[PDB]
Amino acid sequence: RIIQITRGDSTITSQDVANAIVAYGVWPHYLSSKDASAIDKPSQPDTSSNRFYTLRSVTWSSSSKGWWWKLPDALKDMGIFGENMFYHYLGRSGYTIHVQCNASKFHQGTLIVALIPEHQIASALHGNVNVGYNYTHPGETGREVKAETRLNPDLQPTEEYWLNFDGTLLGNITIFPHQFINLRSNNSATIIAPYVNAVPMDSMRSHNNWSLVIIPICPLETSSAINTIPITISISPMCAEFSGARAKRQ
Amino acid sequence: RIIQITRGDSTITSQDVANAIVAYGVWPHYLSSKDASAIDKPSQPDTSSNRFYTLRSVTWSSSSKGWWWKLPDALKDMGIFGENMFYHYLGRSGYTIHVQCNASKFHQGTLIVALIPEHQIASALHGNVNVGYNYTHPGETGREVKAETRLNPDLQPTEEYWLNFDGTLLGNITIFPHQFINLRSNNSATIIAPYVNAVPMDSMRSHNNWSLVIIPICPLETSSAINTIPITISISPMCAEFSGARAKRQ
Amino acid sequence: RIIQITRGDSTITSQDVANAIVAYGVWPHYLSSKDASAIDKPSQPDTSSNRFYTLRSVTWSSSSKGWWWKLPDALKDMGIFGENMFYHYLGRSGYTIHVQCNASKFHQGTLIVALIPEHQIASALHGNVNVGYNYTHPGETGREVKAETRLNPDLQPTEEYWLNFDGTLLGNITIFPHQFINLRSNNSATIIAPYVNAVPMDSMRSHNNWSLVIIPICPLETSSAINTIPITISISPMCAEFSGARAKRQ
Amino acid sequence: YINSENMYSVVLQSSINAPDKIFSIRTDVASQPLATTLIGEISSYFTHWTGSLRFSFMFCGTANTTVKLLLAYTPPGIAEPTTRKDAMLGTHVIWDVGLQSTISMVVPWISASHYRNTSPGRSTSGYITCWYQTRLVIPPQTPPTARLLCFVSGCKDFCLRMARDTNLHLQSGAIAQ
Amino acid sequence: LVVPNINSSNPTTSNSAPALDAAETGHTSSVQPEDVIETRYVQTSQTRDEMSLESFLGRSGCIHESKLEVTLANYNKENFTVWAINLQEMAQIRRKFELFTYTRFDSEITLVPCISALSQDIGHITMQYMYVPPGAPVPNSRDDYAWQSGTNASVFWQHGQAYPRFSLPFLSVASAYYMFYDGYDEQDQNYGTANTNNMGSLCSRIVTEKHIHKVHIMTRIYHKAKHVKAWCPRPPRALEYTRAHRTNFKIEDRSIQTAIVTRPIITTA
Amino acid sequence: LVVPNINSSNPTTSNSAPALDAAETGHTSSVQPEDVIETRYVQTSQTRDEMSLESFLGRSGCIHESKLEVTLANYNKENFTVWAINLQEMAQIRRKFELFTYTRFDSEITLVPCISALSQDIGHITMQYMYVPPGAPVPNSRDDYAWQSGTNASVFWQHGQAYPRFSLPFLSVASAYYMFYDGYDEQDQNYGTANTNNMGSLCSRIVTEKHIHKVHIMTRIYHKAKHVKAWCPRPPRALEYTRAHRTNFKIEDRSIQTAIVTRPIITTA
Amino acid sequence: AQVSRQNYFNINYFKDAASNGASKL
Amino acid sequence: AQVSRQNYFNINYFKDAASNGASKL
Repeated sequence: RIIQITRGDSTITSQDVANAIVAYGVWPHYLSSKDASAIDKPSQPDTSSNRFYTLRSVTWSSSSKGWWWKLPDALKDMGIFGENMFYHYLGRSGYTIHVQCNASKFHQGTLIVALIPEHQIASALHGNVNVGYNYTHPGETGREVKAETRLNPDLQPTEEYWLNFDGTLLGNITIFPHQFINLRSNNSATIIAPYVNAVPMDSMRSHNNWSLVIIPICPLETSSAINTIPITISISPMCAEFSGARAKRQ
Repeated sequence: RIIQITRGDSTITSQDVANAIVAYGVWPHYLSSKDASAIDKPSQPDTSSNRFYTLRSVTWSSSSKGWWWKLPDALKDMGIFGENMFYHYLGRSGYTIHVQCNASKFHQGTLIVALIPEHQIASALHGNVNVGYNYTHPGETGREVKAETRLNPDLQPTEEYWLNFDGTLLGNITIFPHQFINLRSNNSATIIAPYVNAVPMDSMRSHNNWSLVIIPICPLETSSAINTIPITISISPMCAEFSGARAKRQ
Repeated sequence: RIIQITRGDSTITSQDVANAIVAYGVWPHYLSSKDASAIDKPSQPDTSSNRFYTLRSVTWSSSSKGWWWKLPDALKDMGIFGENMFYHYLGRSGYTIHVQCNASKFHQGTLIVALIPEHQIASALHGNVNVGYNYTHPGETGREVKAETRLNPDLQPTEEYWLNFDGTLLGNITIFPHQFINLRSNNSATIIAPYVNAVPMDSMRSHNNWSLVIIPICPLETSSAINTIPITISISPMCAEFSGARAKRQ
Repeated sequence: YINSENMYSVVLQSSINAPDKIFSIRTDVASQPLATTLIGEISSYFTHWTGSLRFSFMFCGTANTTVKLLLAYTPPGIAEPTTRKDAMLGTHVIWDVGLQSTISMVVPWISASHYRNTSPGRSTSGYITCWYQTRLVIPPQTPPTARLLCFVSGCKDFCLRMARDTNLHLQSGAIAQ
Repeated sequence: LVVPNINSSNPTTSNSAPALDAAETGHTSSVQPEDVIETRYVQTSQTRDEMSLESFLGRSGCIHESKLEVTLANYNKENFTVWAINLQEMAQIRRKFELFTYTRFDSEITLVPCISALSQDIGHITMQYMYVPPGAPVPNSRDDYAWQSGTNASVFWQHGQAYPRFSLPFLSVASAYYMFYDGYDEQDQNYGTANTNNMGSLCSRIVTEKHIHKVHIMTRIYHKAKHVKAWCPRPPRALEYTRAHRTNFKIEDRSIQTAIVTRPIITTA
Repeated sequence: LVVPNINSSNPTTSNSAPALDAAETGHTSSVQPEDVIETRYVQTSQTRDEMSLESFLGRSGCIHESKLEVTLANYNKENFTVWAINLQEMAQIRRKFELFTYTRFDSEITLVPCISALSQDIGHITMQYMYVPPGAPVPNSRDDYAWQSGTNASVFWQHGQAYPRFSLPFLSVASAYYMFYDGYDEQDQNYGTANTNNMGSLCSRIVTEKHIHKVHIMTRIYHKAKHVKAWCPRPPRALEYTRAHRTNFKIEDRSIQTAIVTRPIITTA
Repeated sequence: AQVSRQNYFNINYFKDAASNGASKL
Repeated sequence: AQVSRQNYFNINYFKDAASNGASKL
């Protein structure tokens, strides 16, 4: 159960992992002349951006409740990817994602990781409300789930993780392409996806065409004084493309 | 007019009988791969249970009114057959049945024997009532018909034999596979049947997939001091099968 | 070092075991027309009894001394197998046996398991004595070995495990088909055997045609507060057959 | 556990020398809790079902830890078992918790009729039942605990009929906008 | 499907003679009419096709009676009905099927909706029906969300519209409908068809909103079995029905006056 | 489209065994039923065709409720309605589509117009509908010139006429309808389907001129998706709806009582 | 083809076969 | 041609193909 990974300039491994299911079996690819909408020959940064980038350390505990991100927004700051995104009205990209989560032989607990589509998050508050841009687009900073006092609550998404933050049951979440970090089974987990939309390419900053969720399905523990472990995620964009070049987006 | 019979380990004869009509002409057989519902390779006790077993002596008189049984329940105590039935959620079996009823050349009277299907017995009492399990499932002890004082009458079946205990006319009962014990015609009578249901196999203890009726159509008499004769019935199950093994049923 | 096992309806595995030696290499089979004594076509319950059944939990400690069973008596209560045995004067069957004995990576100790033939147990007391039926036939309840006060001692077998309870040296016991539960080597152990006798089939309840022994050759220990581990054994009969059907044996 | 992840999970007790029952469930596809699974909901959208169900189970405890466990099925017309040996008479699997993560096993289709009704009223399909085949053994100073997660899906055998507007969900009044 | 012709039969006698038999065999008696009549040859040539099952079952009849009043005071609550689907409460149809162990068929279903005025007019009226298979959420109210029907067979009628109909295929989880059953649901109550014959229910409900006309709606519902098959005939019902699923016939404060009629002496026709 | 048959499976054990797996892979678990049952061969031969998308989506259901009162005092002004086209406010249909990322279909559309009398009669009545695609001039008045419809799909019903229907082809500017969306119209409000799902509106209006009968008109509007296609399944809605476009579910002064029901102990079925 | 008992051609047109509800002998 | 699952011929007649709204598998 060993893998190595190589994209654009950068490489990844686990020597205790079971291979990704490729999302729907479709290995990532560029747009087709048969399906395209945009007229130009689009921007292929290739190796300089279909390469890995990784998020700030989250860390977790038995008390922890969940984390997620929305893409491409979660990668808006990833140099070439980030600006090439911000300077175009449109683009498209798939992703290779690996989540890094080693423990000792002496830990238990499990996370589910789900790649998830439009994942249209429900409000925290009841009634005539909807989610505000700052929170739907948390950037690489992401949304960890917490017990208390998130301001502007009327525009906040719900914290209700076991309702998938949208009023659907968890545990059926395995309907999406998914994996488990299980500390016995593996030390890491991986998933890869092509581009997807109802449209052949999309307004990157305006719509998170993919999203990624990680949930503490089983509580972290060990008897060791190292009561907590970080998690980090690395992503490479795939076949990344951009079209309608103009100024940098604000 | 002579026969011998041999099933599983045990043998039967009459030298004053006319052969059974096979029920609908279908000689008994196991389930088919073309028709089956249950997934396992099912339990074939074969010789150790597709063999004869026989009921306690009933006895009859000019005053007697009728007797019947419901199958497989009437055979729940027949060793291998009985337990193999009770330990499975499902099974199926046909039957060979012979009724033993010799008299002298100097007796008259006649019984009709009818094999009968689901034979859904009517209540004794009027109104919002139905038959209780203890009585639908009399075991090998069976239901003789009597004039008086059967307790729990609200849950008892009717005693009304000439209404076939269901509000249908007797004498049309020859619609089913049937024979007569007629003391001139024969000294015994016989019938054989395959399995039957709307289903390819059935919940044995929960549903009497076959039933057997014997009725004093003409009163027993002789001038001899032997004013009464026993009747007994022997049955072998046929192609008997059982599926969904678990604990013994209560 | 991984196996899966499937008999009659039920399945078993270990993912830390070394395969059974088949006893004398003879894979189990039905009787032959060339060798048989009994005249009937015998009872083949097949899937409904050549399937697994398992014994009550024993548990062991550094202080523990041994356990054994005698077959078929140890399985007299295994539904279909048990009654089909009790209702026939004769039968025959081989067995597949697996013993379940997982510990942590942090335990030591070892058991020898020996399948053993007629294993004719010696008395506890000296002189003109022999073993009483209640003890030779302990049923599924089996014989654990204990330090004290077993009543009717004159009819008890000896407790002397290292003398194989018959006045033969242990450690030569590997003459029989055998395995070790060694907590480093494996988490479970397995053995399978055909039928055997001087006779082509045998009086099941009257003679334990096979027997099974498990002995604490090396004392159980761990530093963990879980100072003891259960053992359990599961058995499927093999090619099981029965002949001379009559009433249930007492 | 309901308002949380924990209703998907069960906790095991390495402290216990016993053979006894860990859990049990029905098997009728639109019964609680199974109805709440996505196969459950799809079955709840339907009136007839057929074919055998896949079930799967991960030993979510500490990697250093060992056990073997009994997962068993009860063919109905009978009470849900009360000894491990009862379940051993049912169709069952004993889990060799090897390096590999998961045991997976099937309730065989043993309906009298080729289909069964998706929701029972006064009716039954049988039971899942779970037992300590060995005791669970952690090595010393491991957490005195373990977790198990349980999965189901349709086998290749599985099918449905009589699509019906599902039991599972209710609308009261007007859906506001 | 036809009878054969009948041949001429020669007047004869012989040691061979089939007129004698053993009815006790169970087999039908000495079969042949030419045996005891010196017949002329006749083209007996009358078809049995009206006697076919796709004829005798295959004529429609009424099944049930969906009578309703349009309540005003809570129009939104009350104005719907539900009926447990069975062939067991209209005698003629019942007796067609109370003739076998089991039967299988596809079903013409036909609706005869009728509006009766308790007021000077009826206006336009529209009416819903739904097949409620078991474990569909049963409508509780004339305003229940259960009137939405994404997959349930629901159908509409209104004043001046022709009679609705649909083809319903053979439904059972088993091969054929139980006409009778000999046991229980596994914990031992509801003996007989009340176990096996859980088809669920038909339903109806006024679709027009609250309006001033006090009215009764009555639907007579009809069915014909076609593409029929049937299984082991069983004797006809001798006496009045009583209890739908149950074969009960001993009625309260009553006696068993069957279809048989007595005569003064058996030597008088 | 059918399941395979199931073979006979020999009773065996071996070092090879597939019953174990890593569900953590994301792949579905050890697939095969013959692995742990010594089966007989069975003609497992039950079609999945009712389970097809052109079945499950491809049954009609109600969508919306066009209730109107005929106002007298300005008959010419008020007596029309407009509704924003969505599949998001009748739960059953909503839950069919709230099962995917995207779906595409052609649409049977069916109209169930109903007249309810608040007066002694209704007389003849005729009613207009119009599909108002966005940027058509929305009718403001029952007398608006916008009732003229040179190219808008407008259609008529009247008392005693059969139920109107039309086929509407798949509409979207994109390949498929968004069942969900993860962002905004480009200046960042209306998060989710309220961005993408601008189909415009249906409309209705009484066509008969001013008349004495106080009446309510109610149209139940129905649709079935056929020639369907669907895109990446997603988990079913667990709880009551709340806010059409928005996935909101935490209702005011209420708690999250899902379809899951509790029991006293997990060792009791 | 034509009707075997008869002198004319007529055949099914409604969609799903069970829905016909009219059988030969 | 005739219906593949079946024993009869029936085919479209309404004008524009999308408007049919009834598909094979």
